[PDB]
Amino acid sequence: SPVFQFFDWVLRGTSQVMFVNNPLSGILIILGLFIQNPWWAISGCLGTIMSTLTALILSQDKSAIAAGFHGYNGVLVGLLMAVFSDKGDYYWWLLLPVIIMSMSCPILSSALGTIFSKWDLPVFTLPFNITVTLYLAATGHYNLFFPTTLLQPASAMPNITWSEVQVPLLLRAIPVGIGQVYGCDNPWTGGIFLIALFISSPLICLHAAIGSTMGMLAALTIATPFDSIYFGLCGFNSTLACIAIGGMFYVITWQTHLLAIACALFAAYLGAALANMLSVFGLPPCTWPFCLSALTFLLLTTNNPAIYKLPLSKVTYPEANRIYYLSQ
Amino acid sequence: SPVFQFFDWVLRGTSQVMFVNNPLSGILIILGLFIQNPWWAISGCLGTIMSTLTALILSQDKSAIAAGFHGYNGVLVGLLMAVFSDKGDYYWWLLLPVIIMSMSCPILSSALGTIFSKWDLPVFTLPFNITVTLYLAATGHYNLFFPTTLLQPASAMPNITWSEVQVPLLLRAIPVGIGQVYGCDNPWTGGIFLIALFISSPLICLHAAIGSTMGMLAALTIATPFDSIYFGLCGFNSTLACIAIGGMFYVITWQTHLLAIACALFAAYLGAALANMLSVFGLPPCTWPFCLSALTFLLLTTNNPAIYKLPLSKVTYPEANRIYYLSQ
Amino acid sequence: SPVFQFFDWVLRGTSQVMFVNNPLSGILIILGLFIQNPWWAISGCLGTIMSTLTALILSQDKSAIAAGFHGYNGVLVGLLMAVFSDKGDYYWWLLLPVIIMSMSCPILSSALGTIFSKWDLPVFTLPFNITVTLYLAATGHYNLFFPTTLLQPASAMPNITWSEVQVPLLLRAIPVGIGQVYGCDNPWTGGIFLIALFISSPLICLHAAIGSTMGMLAALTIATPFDSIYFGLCGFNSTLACIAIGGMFYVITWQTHLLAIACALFAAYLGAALANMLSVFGLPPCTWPFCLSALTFLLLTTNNPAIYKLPLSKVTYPEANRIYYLSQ
Ligand SMILES: CC(=O)Nc1ccc(NC(=O)c2ccc(C(C)=O)o2)cc1
Ligand SMILES: CC(=O)Nc1ccc(NC(=O)c2ccc(C(C)=O)o2)cc1
Ligand SMILES: CC(=O)Nc1ccc(NC(=O)c2ccc(C(C)=O)o2)cc1
Ligand SMILES: CC(=O)Nc1ccc(NC(=O)c2ccc(C(C)=O)o2)cc1
Ligand SMILES: CC(=O)Nc1ccc(NC(=O)c2ccc(C(C)=O)o2)cc1
Ligand SMILES: CC(=O)Nc1ccc(NC(=O)c2ccc(C(C)=O)o2)cc1
Repeated sequence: SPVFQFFDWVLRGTSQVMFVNNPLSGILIILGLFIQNPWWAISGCLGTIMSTLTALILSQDKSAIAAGFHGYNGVLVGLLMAVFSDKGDYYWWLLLPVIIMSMSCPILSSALGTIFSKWDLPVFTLPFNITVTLYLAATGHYNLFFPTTLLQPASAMPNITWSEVQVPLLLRAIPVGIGQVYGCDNPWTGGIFLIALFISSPLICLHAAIGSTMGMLAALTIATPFDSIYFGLCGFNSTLACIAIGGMFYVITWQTHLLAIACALFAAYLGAALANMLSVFGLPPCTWPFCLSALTFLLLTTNNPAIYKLPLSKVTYPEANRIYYLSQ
Repeated sequence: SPVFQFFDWVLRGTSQVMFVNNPLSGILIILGLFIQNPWWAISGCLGTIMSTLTALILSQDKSAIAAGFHGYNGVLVGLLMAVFSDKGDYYWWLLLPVIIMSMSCPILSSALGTIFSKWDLPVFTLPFNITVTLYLAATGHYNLFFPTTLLQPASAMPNITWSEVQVPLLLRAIPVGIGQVYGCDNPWTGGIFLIALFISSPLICLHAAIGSTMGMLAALTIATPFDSIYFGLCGFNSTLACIAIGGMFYVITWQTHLLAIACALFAAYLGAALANMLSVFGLPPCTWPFCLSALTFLLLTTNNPAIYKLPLSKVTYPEANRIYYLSQ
Repeated sequence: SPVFQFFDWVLRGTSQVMFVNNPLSGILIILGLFIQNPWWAISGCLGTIMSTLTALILSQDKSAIAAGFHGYNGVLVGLLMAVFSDKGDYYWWLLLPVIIMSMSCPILSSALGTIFSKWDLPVFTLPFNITVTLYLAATGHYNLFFPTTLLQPASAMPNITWSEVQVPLLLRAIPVGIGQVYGCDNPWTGGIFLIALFISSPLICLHAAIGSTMGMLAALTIATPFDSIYFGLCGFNSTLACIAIGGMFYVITWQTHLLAIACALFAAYLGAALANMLSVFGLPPCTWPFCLSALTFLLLTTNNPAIYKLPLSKVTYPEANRIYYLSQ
């Protein structure tokens, strides 16, 4: 049935946010979002629905829609409309900007796909980043219709007392970090995301956890305030980068594992940098550092035979990628 | 006569600002600029003269100069030197920065032409945007020689009373929007621009009017203050985008008409976004949103046979483009 | 001996900052840095050591390492860690960020090398600019570990009294300008840099001096405060641009000499522009204008046979380049 096929496409799209392609993973992600906030989940699901539908509308590639490569940007768009809204939860007028920007996502996903086709690089979350930055800059904190949360630059020296760091909460920053990929902050939605990643590919889960831990640790090395690390606002740019470089767009080897860790460090430090730069505009560093760091690590040309950049036409999940590479 | 040939080249250049190639259209545009401000028109005409002359100087392509593709950036440069100047009208020292930056325009127009040659995209107004942003950032509001008008970010919630909107002035925002392509604000110079566009291609006029109206309407959907919409500071990024996607760089079809309308919406919202971001630097969103939106709509790859991206070597005006396409 | 080979590679790397490839030039540059500040020189030398070492680590090209194209970014990174540090000289904890960012430089140098390979353009200092901007934005002035010097935008009209300009100091801005390529401010380290450039290629020295003078003069045309020009914060973006366009990446001709002067003007004005824009973030215009101006002048396509863009595989120094061109 066409309706069932479209629903399958929309679940897969949700999943593609943590680099997974599995309807069960998508349904678990939706369950976790319902655990966090029903309003956020409704906005995100509507966003991915509109993104996929307009992907079909503008005669896009059927395989890309069927694999969810046109619905992962929309779900994030809806979620961070619902996160960076000052009007409070269940503000139904916020759905209209979700409509417009979700329809706008595939246009960017195709234009940037044409730009990044020469060098064979994925668009990543760049269509989303552009769309949500456009929204949060066009509106800002001072609308009468769709205001946003006020983000301000640091103007005083932070007070960090290292003798009162909560190590248990610091370790809790790992599951919370895997859940800020969607902007959620509940530890249990993070655990649900871990399970959803594991049911598809265990190596994706391992890289996500190690990247979140590594983004935490990189945040502690520049005296980032403890409140953020606990929420994960430090961890997420690192999870996506680690999953990207570990086994998704390379072949998994120990050299590539170390390169993924290095990309996680670069993503964390670039997260701090872009969070301090984009804050003057009133904008958050919403998955820009992941995009830039993982693009600059995927463009790396090295003579090491172990670091092999897989063609984009043969990327499903790290285990299948590894088997494909040893087969050839 | 070489002098007459150069004058013909300079008139055509002026016209190329609203996507038209006709000396009569150029002379009508110059007449409209004289209606608005003799000082602004003098600065802009000198800017396009220098841009064309330095295009000949740096051994650029003869056809591009003869068709005005090297004088449209300069005229805008001169005009927005004369608009964003705090020293008042008839400040003769402002001509020297016009000299320098107009000479700088073709260099960018060729460099970005080489960058955008692989994907077959026009440079658009990017050489101008870079040049005028460079000027207005290098000087700013606090020089002793060439100060600029102070642009500040929003710091208070605007007071919009929808019961006192001037609908007649709101509809007047359409001709005013077609005149802010040159930075002018007189309704009658807008009407002169409409006539100049119509004498060449009626479809360009239709797309310009519909894009200005659409940029207006998109501005009203984010509670943009009424004073700006009336001036058109909302309308212009949409006119150029609509003319671009309607019949200039595509073949005119109903699908392409709807895509041009969508590009107009994207240009308007990106205009709001970049006007709120670039304001912190003290810079205006001078035709950046048109460039970005129309590039991201011209890079779109779709399977729909009706959306055909014309080769850049066969783009004159939408009617000729349509006849060329049906001929082949 | 491998140790001697690595030391030779590291000296050459230092030199490549002023577009020179000569171990004697490198040792003279290190001597000049020791004249300026032993702490800055230690940080910069450690930075280039780490950059070269990680270039070998990530299986990069042997010829590029042996010619120093992977150590020039690191030395600048270390130097401007030591310049933009608020903790004072001999703050040993600053070495760790130097480690991390110097290791990060070759990754960007390879990624951007792959991007700029299609159009045959050099990466320039872009890997460095990205790395140091990332550092100075991630930390800023308000850390507890690695604070930076506070940079603020202009908020009042500067008071310039042209009747009390120090012409001798103004002329001293030329050697000081050739020394701000490394962030040093001593006139004598500038003279040592002049000698180091001359021992390799006199034409590099001539272009550097003329570019520094031209950046000075371009700074005086926009009422730049006299204190900066004396330090050279105006001169350096122009020296590198002039050396780039004169004889390094083109064949030296009078037309190309004038084009190099024009690139110096563009670099100076873009230096002012980016110094006023990036200041709101708290960031300096650390060799961004040189990169952008010289890229936009190296992408220029002109019909003039005298302006010949040399293939990147045959660029050693302007005299050898000229002899190579006349040979073919
Ligand atoms: C020929 C070609 O480009 N194919 C191709 C294009 C794009 C992608 N991208 C992804 O799977 C993807 C994009 C973004 C993300 C995330 C989680 O950020 O994941 C795969 C294959
Ligand atoms: C002082 C300051 O900037 N705090 C601050 C730091 C980071 C962010 N960004 C996010 O929370 C965020 C959440 C989710 C995302 C996604 C899904 O891309 O991005 C906001 C505020
Ligand atoms: C081979 C090739 O690129 N030819 C080619 C290059 C550039 C253009 N551009 C234009 O006509 C143009 C540029 C900018 C604008 C406006 C009004 O913004 O209009 C056409 C043909
Ligand atoms: C608060 C605020 O930013 N107001 C504001 C909004 C928009 C502009 N931009 C322009 O007026 C403009 C005029 C003409 C152009 C062209 C020819 O590109 O660009 C200035 C100030
Ligand atoms: C095939 C190819 O790209 N070869 C190639 C690549 C890069 C360079 N770059 C340089 O020498 C260089 C880079 C940066 C600088 C400075 C002082 O900024 O100088 C030469 C040749
Ligand atoms: C008000 C203001 O911005 N002053 C200001 C102007 C310019 C700079 N930039 C530099 O000093 C600099 C030094 C060395 C470099 C290199 C090696 O790239 O870049 C800092 C402060």
